[PDB]
Amino acid sequence: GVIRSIVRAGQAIPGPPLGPILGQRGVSINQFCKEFNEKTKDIKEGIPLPTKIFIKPDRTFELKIGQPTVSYFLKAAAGIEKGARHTGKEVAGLVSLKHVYEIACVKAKDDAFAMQDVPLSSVVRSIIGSARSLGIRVVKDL
Amino acid sequence: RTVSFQAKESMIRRLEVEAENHYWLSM
Amino acid sequence: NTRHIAFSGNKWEQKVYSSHTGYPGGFRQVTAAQLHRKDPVAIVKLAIYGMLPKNLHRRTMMQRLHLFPDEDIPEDILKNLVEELPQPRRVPKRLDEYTQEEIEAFPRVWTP
Amino acid sequence: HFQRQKLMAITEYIPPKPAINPRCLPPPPKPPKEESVRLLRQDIVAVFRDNRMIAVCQNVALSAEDKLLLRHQLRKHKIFIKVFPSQVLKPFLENSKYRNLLPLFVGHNLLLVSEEPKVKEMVRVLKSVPFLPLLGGCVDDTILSRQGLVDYAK
Amino acid sequence: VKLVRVQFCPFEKNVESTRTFLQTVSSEKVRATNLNCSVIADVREPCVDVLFGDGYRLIMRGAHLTTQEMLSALASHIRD
Amino acid sequence: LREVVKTVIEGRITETPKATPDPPNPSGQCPICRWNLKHKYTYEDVLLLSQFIRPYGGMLPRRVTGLCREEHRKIEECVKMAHRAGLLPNHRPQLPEGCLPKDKPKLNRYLTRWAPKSVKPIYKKGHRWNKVGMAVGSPLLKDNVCYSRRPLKMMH
Amino acid sequence: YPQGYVPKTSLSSPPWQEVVL
Amino acid sequence: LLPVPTFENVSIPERSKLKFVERVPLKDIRGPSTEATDFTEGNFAILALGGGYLHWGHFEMMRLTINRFMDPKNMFAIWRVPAPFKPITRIDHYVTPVKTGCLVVEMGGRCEFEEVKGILNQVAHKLPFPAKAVSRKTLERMHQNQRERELNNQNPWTFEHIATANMFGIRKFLSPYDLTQKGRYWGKFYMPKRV
RNA sequence: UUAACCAUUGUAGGCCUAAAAGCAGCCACCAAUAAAGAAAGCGUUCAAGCUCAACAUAAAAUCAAAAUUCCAUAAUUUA
Ligand code: FES
Repeated sequence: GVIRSIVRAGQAIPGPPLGPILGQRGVSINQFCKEFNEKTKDIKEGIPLPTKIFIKPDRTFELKIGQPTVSYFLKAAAGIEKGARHTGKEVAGLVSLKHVYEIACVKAKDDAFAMQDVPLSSVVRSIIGSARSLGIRVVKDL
Repeated sequence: RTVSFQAKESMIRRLEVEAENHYWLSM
Repeated sequence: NTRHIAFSGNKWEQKVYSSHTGYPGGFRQVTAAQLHRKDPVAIVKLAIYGMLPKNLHRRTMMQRLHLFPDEDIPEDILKNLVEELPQPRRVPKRLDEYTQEEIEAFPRVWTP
Repeated sequence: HFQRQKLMAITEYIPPKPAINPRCLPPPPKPPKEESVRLLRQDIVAVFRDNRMIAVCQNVALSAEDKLLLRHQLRKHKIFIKVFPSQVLKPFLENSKYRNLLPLFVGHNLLLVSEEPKVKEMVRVLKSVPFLPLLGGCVDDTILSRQGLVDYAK
Repeated sequence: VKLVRVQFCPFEKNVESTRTFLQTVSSEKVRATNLNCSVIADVREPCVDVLFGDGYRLIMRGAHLTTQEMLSALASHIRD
Repeated sequence: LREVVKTVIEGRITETPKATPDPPNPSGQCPICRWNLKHKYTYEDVLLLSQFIRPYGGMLPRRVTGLCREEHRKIEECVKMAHRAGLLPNHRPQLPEGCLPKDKPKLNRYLTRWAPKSVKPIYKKGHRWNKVGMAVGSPLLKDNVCYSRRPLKMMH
Repeated sequence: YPQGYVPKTSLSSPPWQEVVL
Repeated sequence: LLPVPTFENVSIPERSKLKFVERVPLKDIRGPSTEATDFTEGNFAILALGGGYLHWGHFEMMRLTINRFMDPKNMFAIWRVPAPFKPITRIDHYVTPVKTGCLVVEMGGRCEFEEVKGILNQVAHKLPFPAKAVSRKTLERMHQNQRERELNNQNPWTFEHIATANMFGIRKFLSPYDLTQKGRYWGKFYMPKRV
């Protein structure tokens, strides 16, 4: 069973958001954190990571992780930790072309998140759309 | 009180007769 | 052959006969099917009685009426009998009643 | 009153009766066909014209993600997994280079479209999934069997 | 059902019923349900053979049998 | 028409009876339209009805017959009337394994719109203007040709 | 079947019977 | 496929909600509707099929129900009738007389008829008179159907010819208003199927 | 319009929310793919998770005729 979470690598035992939710199906919580901690060492600590854990009926762990979220990076790039109430029109940061493109080039390395499209148009739309989801406007130049 | 079939026909015939009276009063 | 009469539609289950003895709790309502089960000839007699004129002569006419549930008849009645009357309703034929020649004549409208 | 009611009944509207009911009507003409779907024609036309030989294999209950992975796998084989809704596939022959390949494209089946006669790469794709059945390969856009495909491929 | 064998000739006249029946058997959900089954498809009239451990072998030809008849017959057998 | 013989089984496609050639009205969308029989059949016309019924009295699928829905409802209603009247001795319901009839007498009925099982008795008949009506015939057959001076009394 | 042919049924033919003078 | 319809041109007034109706202020309802028979702003409304008396509770039922369910972003509502003024002695309540064919409430905005059919029908059922939810397209179809039935009538004798010609002295047993109704309106009720 | 089938991936996207991920609130409202609603009803310690819309494969086509005891009998077609 696929369970998607965005928990940060820095903390390997968030508690309710992972521990019992994975535990409810029936798993070893300690085992989950140890492998997540293994991911934490490889990756920078304190940055959210999408996970695609599959909880099979055999009570086994199939942990798959990818690049850190561009959404949080856009929030960090805009210097925003907690956004506006709505964020539909509220904006606190503007991102230019060069910053947008640089991250996209590195982004196209994971078998997950469908980062295999030859054209970069697909890549930009997700981050552009992600910025729309966040309180960020992606202006061409400022 | 639903109208009998015979009653409807009888009035129609009389109406036609009065129509003939109208034509002969038209000249 | 009053036992073998046929009722159109659902008259068997829908027609109810109501009679009152005249004493307390004397009201009786019986369905046509129940009445036939109790007596096959009762239904035929009741219908004729109602159709007959509501006069003193009706009772005398009922005496002259003879109702037999089945084909059995006394021999003397047959000697008294002068003529038989054609059945009012033509009986539709069943699948078996249809002749083999008729089946051949009838066309097959569609092919499965 | 009863008398007024009599007038209403006579004045009641009388509807005319059609000669033949719509279901039991004689065969009437129908409007000319219109191609809505037209976009999908261009995509399939390009891929089939580009690729002379097409290997037609029935699609097992595969996942969308795997198809992209298999699409990349064929890129190693120099083949492309380009597929589109099959309800527009049948009219492809109506408006395309050929009109006679309809029987080959029957049902829902994976199409391996290759422009080059790299037999080994095509055979390797067959080796990827044995349970998946390969209907055949129309080498040089000529109808052929799976066994014939190998024989001609040799 | 330990094994299910489906054989049909696509190049020659191929019956839709047997081909459609193959799709139902070759499904991610159907295969998981009858996990014991080993799915083998023969591609080259069509003959479908299913082998059971108890020795019951059921052979179905789709030339004059629809997929529903095979599915109906197979479904009862799987329950056992 | 396919029949299956039965494990190893074999299905044989057998010859099906063909419709008589030269319909009176060729090009009719439905067979009734083809044969000009729209308003000339009744429940007593078992010969036509039997062709569209299962061997045990079940209704055949409309798609196989190809007739329009209007005739489908009319034909089904006519067949229903025949069954309740005991006019289909060879299409009687199949007894599943070993069941036998209750052996009680069957009342002779015809022109039965609804099943006698589910019809309640009418205790209160009513007066002249409050009389209750007893359904006779079916609404689906209103359009049938009538040879009487006045329309037939559906409610008795 | 010839044109204008109607198989005899309950409703195909009138209840009255034609006569020839 | 074909392009989807759009309601961009539609403009929603600021006063989306319905205004309050006062509790308190002879053939008013025995005739055909002469006012509010045409759609003014919205494409949907409620059409009176009978002559009824609308008390304050009915107005609140229309006002409260419409306001709670309507979307100010895409919907607006207006009042097509005055407040109750006719007293009902026990005075228990006051009512607004309505004539057959009067539009009582009109709603518009960026919405489809099907969206408002359920609410309008519920309001119509709660109304004191028979009523039917109507729209610009549906209302025209009713008139088009009304015209078609009238045009193709096969009756040799018509109500107007007999009434205007005083055949059988029918006018002795008919009211003066009946000539205008032409059999389509009886008392305070209107017969839609009378053609 | 309404009958069969299926549901991948960005992203638990920002919001006081412990946490709310389509689905507590709250947002604006894009992408890839052949086909995915930044979600339609469900589920909700929160989520996992049920389906509807997706794509493929189905097939259709303007309203009727309360307390004494039931109360004519009946009846669908010969002009
Ligand atoms: S008679 Fe033609 S469709 Fe029924």
